[PDB]
Amino acid sequence: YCGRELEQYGQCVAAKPESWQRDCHYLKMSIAQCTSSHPIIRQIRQACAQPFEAFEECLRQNEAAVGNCAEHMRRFLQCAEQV
Repeated sequence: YCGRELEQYGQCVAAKPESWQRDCHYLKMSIAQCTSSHPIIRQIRQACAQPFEAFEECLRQNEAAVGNCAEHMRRFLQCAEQV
């Protein structure tokens, strides 16, 4: 979970208990992208670079057998486990 996520979640609940629906639609989704896809930044991509190579190499060589490996959620988890 992200530093821009917990602050804005905090404001939408602190205003009113149902303002977690009412105070933020677009911002509730853009903070959800940070915990759904993570940032595209070079600083993260350098540390999980071996996963980031291997999960592209699944769809490079074996795109027809993605039940054996899939990218975006597996590649992300190996980043959050290191950085």
